[PDB]
Amino acid sequence: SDPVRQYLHEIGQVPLLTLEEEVELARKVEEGMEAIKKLSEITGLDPDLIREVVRAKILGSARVRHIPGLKETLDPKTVEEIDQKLKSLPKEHKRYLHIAREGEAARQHLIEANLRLVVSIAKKYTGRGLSFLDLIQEGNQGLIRAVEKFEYKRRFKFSTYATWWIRQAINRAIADQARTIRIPVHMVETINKLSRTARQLQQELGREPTYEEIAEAMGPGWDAKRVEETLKIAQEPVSLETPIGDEKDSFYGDFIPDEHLPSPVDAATQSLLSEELEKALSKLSEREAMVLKLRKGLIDGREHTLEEVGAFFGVTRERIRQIENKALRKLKYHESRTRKLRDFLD
Amino acid sequence: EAALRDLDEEGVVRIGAEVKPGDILVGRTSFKGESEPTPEERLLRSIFGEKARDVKDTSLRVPPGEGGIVVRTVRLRRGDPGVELKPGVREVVRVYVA
Amino acid sequence: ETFPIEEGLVLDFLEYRLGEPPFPQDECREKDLTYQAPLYARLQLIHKDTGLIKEDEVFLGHIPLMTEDGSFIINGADRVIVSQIHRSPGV
Amino acid sequence: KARVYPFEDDVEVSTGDRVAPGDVLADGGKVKSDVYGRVEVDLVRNVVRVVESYDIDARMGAEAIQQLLKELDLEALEKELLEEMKHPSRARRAKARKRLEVVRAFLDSGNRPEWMILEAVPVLPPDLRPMVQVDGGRFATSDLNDLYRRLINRNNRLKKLLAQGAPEIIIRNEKRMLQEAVDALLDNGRRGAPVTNPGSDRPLRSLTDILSGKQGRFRQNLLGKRVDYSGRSVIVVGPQLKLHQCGLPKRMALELFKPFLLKKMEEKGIAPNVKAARRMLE
Amino acid sequence: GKAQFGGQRFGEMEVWALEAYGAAHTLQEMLTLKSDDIEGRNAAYEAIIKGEDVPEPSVPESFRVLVKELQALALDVQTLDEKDNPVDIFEGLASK
Amino acid sequence: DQFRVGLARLARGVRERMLMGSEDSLTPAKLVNSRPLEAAIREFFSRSQ
Amino acid sequence: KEVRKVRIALASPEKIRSWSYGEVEKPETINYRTLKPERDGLFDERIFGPIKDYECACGKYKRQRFEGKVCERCGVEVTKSIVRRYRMGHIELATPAAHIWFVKDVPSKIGTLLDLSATELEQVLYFSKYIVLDPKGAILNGVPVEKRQLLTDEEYRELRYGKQETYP
DNA sequence: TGCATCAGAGCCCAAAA
DNA sequence: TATAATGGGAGCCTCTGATGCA
Ligand SMILES: [Zn+2]
Repeated sequence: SDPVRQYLHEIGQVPLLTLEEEVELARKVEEGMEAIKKLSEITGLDPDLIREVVRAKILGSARVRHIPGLKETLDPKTVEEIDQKLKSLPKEHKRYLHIAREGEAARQHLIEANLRLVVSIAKKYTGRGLSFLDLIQEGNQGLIRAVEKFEYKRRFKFSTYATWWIRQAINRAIADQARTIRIPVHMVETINKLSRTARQLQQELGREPTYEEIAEAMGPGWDAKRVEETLKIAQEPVSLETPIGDEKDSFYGDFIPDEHLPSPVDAATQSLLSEELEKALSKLSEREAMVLKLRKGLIDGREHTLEEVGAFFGVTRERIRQIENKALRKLKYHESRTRKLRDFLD
Repeated sequence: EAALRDLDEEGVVRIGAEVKPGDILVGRTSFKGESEPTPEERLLRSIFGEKARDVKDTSLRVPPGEGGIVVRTVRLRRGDPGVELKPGVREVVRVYVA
Repeated sequence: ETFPIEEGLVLDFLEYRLGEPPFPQDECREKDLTYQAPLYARLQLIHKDTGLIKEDEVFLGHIPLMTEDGSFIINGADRVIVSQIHRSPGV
Repeated sequence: KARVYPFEDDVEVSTGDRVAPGDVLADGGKVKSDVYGRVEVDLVRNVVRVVESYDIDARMGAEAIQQLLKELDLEALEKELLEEMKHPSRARRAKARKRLEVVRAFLDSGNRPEWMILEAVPVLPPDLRPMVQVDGGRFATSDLNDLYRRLINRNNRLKKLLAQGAPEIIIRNEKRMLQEAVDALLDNGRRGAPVTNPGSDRPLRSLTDILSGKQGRFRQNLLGKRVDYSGRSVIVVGPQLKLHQCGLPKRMALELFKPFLLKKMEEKGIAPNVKAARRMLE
Repeated sequence: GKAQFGGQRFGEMEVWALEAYGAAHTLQEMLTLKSDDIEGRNAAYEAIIKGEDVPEPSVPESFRVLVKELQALALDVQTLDEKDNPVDIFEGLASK
Repeated sequence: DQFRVGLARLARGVRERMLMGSEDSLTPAKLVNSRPLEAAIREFFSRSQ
Repeated sequence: KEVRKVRIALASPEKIRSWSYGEVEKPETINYRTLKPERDGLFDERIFGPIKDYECACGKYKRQRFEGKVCERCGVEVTKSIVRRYRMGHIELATPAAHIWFVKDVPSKIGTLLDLSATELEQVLYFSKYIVLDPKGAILNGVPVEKRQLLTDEEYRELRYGKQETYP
């Protein structure tokens, strides 16, 4: 009933490794990867493609899926085909298949046996914007990375290497997923630096620092303007569903007008303007109404240069400017006489 | 100029002025939305021969039913002694109407 | 109640002090400021293994001050903290 | 628990293969398996172990449930339940009835039971969960975006863990996390702890919350609405009124009828046209 | 609210009053031209400033919101005519 | 009461910092983060009922 | 035509995909610098429609009478912005997920069809217990495994992986 | 089979903020 | 990218109907 408690119980069913067991699994994993490289040489087949086939057979029929990197769609037909090329190897070659198979198995066990380590690291990162289980899963992701890169020859225990990768994975997740507006990981680093810096400055100064004081503390390149710009980018949005006083009766979003959809008055006004504009353009020639529409964008919305408008009507860049001026002149004359367009000037 | 009569050089309504609904308290301009020059407005502006301004009138006005005598104005910019505003805010003006 | 904070590192509480307000009451209302005092706490860090003692007065932030008439100024606005009736602890 | 099959020559299986009694193991068919099990190929001991175990298909989650839902012939289950409707026991007849009513519901309607399990999750149009810049240039956004974000993150992580062949513990934790994430989006708080934004106790508002309740879509915006051409003021007694009359303040009436007043201002010369009339009223 | 230049809330109980009076067109105005019917409210303003009578209303936008919110819940909501053929209240905009 | 809550939270950060840091160079200023405390009081005064 | 009836029915995964104008592949919302929507994110203009009327995202096709064009560069249809209230997206789950209404609304509809209690349906959906599709001749404690039987983790592993043991 | 136990369902309007 | 590190942490009313029990 409690998703954390459940996961913790499952984690506790895989016994921790002895130093011997730990070294053995790590050793088998390293040997298996070397075998996959070797099997690549023999066959002339993609090392990654081979690895997925080996891994497919260990995990079982349960998990079979397309892999983004594989050039061929990976389905039981192809893994049987490729597995049969592997089962066609001579005894001294076919043994590398057995090595690879046993490698994947040990990889699985090594990961499963270190899962409690991730939990003990992840529990320390709560409250930074990721849920506990989310932190556990990203931490687990780092543990997988760690198992593939671990070099057992160095005689260091596994926990030593994993912890680096697990910490790295959790910190990347927090930087990547914690914000509704996503921020580049490096920019988050600068923001966090500014926080630490400002908090230090407030601890010596007995008050919150100004923008200028932070710029000093940040070193060269930083002025007060830049501290302010950085804080602006770092602002997180607020919920439209934020309650507003009263009781449980109103939402913050209910007080926000909609500026996009026109109000009845605004919509009406813009429509009437288009129709009155067309009325005046029908009093011109077809060519001089099109010239104006093309120059001011009442077509595509962009204002064409004289060279482009001239090229569409076949005239000189000076000519299209001229027919525009008599168009505006005829237009200007009709306006002082008929007073149609006066009210739209606001 | 009738509309701006009671605003000082800086755009703030003068102390002692009587303000009625619709009157400008603080004049303010905002840069037009990036869509802004509608093609309809481009042709209209062209007819009267007035370039469409880059900024729009966002001035603070007296709401319906309110108004009175201006008894105070407070103006706070960024970069003046003693004042630091929330990030992004250049200046804040407060007008007290009695 | 909170101190001492144990593990061989142990942090113990000595005493706290409240400074004077950075701005007077009227000024806070003008500037949308909270009328408040800086709070500091004298703490001594002890290493139970080594015996090493580093002692310092750390700044804990500000605490809002009540005016003479029993109210507060919080972000420039005057506020009242209403007493709350409830069931007394006991058996 | 394994059978030991020593081999002199090459072995035809490999570690991880599953095997039934009689399958050829090594040495061109000479040695074969006596039991059901999982093949473990020992190159040191020069023996093929087969660990006794079955090819059983057993699953967890909505994937298992979806299969069982697909494997329903509703006509057949109707027959079974019809036979049950004759049983002497009062409780027995009742239980077959409740079941039979859901079955018949699906039968008449044309809905397949497996649709109660989601594969593609719909995404609401953005303007109904907006991200808007408020007055200060600050952003205000609907809770649904965070609920969707949780879902997408966990789904993508699930895709990655699957492609990299993580152990079942990792995949199971991830899958159960994925179900909970869909749950929060559709009806948050229904099962388990309500998902909240960080540093707030406020449950995020899910689709179910939007639809239902006093503040929900039906009662707030559908069976009732805020309206135009409306006003409010303090009431005062009007003894001089005839029964069909009320006193209406002129300033109220000018706003409520404003469009009508603009047109009438055009008939009379008070303004050149409707646009100028409105500008005069500002 | 007055500060937003708001309209008055015509709530559940107010609709009942209009229902008990049998004022179907008055009520329909409240539900459409005077609220969230976008085409309707736009058309009504233009008609009033032109001296024409207000036009027949269209679908209230908050019903469309309700439909899309039910689609987000994996429920298919279909408007039908008397022949049980689908009627499209989005006028082709949401269908490929 | 709100002060006490913020103080308990501040202690969590302190205890957590007394492990991951340097066992040699640590002051009380490096060990104590007051943000949890400031927030509890700021929360009470601004948003309490 | 006049609306005389409103039907409500379940939606297939196929139908949910037929509504959808695109898959939302990223938790991103809008870009922190440009404030424009992130491609493939929740606000993406390539999926739900243009933010501005008859204007594509990059602004190659900016005017009317181009209704229906989809800009090759930015991928956005030139149409009315009102469509961002209408067009649905979708997320393709890597594993099916139950719609909680059909799980937690008692008596459960899924549970009722399959003769599964509230506890049993919980245990399968939330990964507490296995359910058997094909026993393939399994036996546990002397009795054959029957289809639609619930197995614990310990029970499944003994069946699936065997009962090996290590003694220190 | 008839009784108990628990999970889930509701709990005034408008106004204001 | 390498000393070793391996299982979390918290809490404040009535009716109706299904579910689990002699
Ligand atoms: Zn484009």
